[PDB]
Amino acid sequence: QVQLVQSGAEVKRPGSSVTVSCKASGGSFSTYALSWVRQAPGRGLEWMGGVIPLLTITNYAPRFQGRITITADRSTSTAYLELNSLRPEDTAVYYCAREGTTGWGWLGKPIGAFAHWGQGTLVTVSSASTKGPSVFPLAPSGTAALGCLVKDYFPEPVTVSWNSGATSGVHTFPAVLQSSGLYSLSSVVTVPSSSLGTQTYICNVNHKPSNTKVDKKVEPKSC
Amino acid sequence: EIVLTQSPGTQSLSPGERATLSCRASQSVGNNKLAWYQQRPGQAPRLLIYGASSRPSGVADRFSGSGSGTDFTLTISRLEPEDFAVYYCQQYGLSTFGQGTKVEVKRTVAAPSVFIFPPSDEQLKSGTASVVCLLNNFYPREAKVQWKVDNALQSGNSQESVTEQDSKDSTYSLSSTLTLSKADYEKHKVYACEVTHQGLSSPVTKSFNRGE
Repeated sequence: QVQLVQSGAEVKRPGSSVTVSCKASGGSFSTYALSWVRQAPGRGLEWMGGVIPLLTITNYAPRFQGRITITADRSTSTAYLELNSLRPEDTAVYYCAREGTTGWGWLGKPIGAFAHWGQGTLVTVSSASTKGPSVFPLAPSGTAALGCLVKDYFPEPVTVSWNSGATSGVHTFPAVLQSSGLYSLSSVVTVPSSSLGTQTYICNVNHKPSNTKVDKKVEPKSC
Repeated sequence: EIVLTQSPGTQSLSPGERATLSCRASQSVGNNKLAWYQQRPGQAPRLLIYGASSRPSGVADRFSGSGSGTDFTLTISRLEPEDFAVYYCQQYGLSTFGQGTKVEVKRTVAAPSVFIFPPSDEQLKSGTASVVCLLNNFYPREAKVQWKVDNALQSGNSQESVTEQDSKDSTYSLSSTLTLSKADYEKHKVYACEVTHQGLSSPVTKSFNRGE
């Protein structure tokens, strides 16, 4: 089957330029339309533009006209998307998609709809600098809840686990973009109240982009 | 320009129900070039229908599509647990997308378990303070969280986030975080969060005393 593999995540500053690639492994590459669709966090899908690798024909969405360039590359079977003059609202996940085909294998007729998609590339556009997070414990006050607060980090994502992956009652909340330009999330868990003074709870925070690893023990706070 | 509007915004159904999603076009869609896509959180979209009514191989047959001109309908004959996601319709005869329709699991009303967390001392030695109000496992999604500092109403000083609908009990969880400087605290002493929800006959309020 046709498989699309995109480049890794990128972090850019306003005004700069970013280029995302899509390696099209399989089918034929030259005959079928490769389109780019982006998605801002918590928003819908937006079509940006497309290219047939041969020719090479390219259509752009009016909202991106002039600011955007989409390229083929038949030699490597790889599509390219370059967006310049970036701004904070360009922060989104960018997907590359190839249209589907019917009627014999890679010798088939195009349908128009995007039947094949990439895994997507997260592109953050900020004025902030890569920073490791500070992990402060949300100590517990039947069933009692406690957790860890992952505050002030850049950029996304951050991964939190409990007792090194050991899962029930775990709630890791989506990060929010603070006014400080950094991200902050909270991770809670519900555990029996009669286990809190005996049991060890350790939340494992991992921020790959800043190469940071913190394992914070949440124990009963006492006054 | 062709504009595509989807309906409803949120559809709440139980596993096994017939689902009908709508897509209205501002103007006539040439050669019925209308497509339906499905997307779950943290995943790429997935084609369900193309050419208004044609279904690709691999897509289950509970998914059907119909309509013409300006009115198109996606029909899921009998909802399965994995069908509960966000659905987008797309024109491709300039290509455009709909603003999306979420299909969530409709379950029994459940009141939120409200908790409140005091600023840790570790965060204090750096000189800022974050109070967190937790609403654990509740349904429906619409919930009001109101902060009170010495019985004084707050605004513009808190940010909240909601989890995706749980795969097991189908409930939501909310976390509202009110954060301020060590100047507005200790300049205040008792912290409290009041929660208003359908599962509550009356607004439930949780509180703690600073340093106590």
